[PDB]
Amino acid sequence: ASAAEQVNKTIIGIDPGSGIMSLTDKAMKDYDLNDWTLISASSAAMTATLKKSYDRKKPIIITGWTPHWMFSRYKLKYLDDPKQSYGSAEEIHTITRKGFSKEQPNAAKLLSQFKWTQDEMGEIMIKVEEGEKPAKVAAEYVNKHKDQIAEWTKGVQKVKGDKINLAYVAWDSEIASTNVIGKVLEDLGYEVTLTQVEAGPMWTAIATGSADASLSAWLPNTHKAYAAKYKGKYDDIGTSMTGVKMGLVVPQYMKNVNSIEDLKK
Ligand SMILES: C[As+](C)(C)CC(=O)[O-]
Repeated sequence: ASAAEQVNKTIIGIDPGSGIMSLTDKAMKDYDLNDWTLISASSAAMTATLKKSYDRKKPIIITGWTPHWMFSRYKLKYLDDPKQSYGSAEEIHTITRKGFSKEQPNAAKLLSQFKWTQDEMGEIMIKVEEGEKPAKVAAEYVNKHKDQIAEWTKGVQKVKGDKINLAYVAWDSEIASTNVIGKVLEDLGYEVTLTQVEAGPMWTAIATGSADASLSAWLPNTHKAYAAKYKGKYDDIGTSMTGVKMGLVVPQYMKNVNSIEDLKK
């Protein structure tokens, strides 16, 4: 039976303002999936549905990305994207309000040097998903990764309670990044605020300056329209991760579903 029959031509998505959802809308146009439906939801509802479907070995298609804990807990695959609708060579960037590195060159320089791998981010995501509190897990991380933190803080000095406001979107990945770097800041002496906001407001907050920095930029593909819209109005000072991926994801037990093209059948 055909992917469209298996899932009733429905794809499970996340928050409507995210670029993955925008990129999935493009792919549906690109591959002529014109009678298909994309359900808007959220990160937590998407994985709850995946879990419910997977536990019953029922077919599902989700808007998925890596780094994500769901790939270590379940056997998943990306559908081949021959048209490259989701693009290529995606990274995760560290952005700030414009001229933030002129005010607090010490904080900027740290953010600039923050980087890490998928497996590493995953250590945090797994525990957070298991119900542990992200500040607590972030503490465990920074102790356990002594050699790494040192790399981040090469040339970085303590402080006297200097305020820094980190905006972030509650994707599982960005929860981890923000909390980890959150900790490394609070140890350096900063008074740290974390402001949760949705995807567009996150960018609007950096570009207007209602927040200082964010670890939540996925570039150049995922957040292309937000970057374009606010070109000139923020600084891009870091790449925390490369090789990251986004697209349509299915459980491996859907053996006959392997490409977005299979959804046309
Ligand atoms: C690939 As994610 C859900 C971490 C970022 C976005 O805007 O879609």
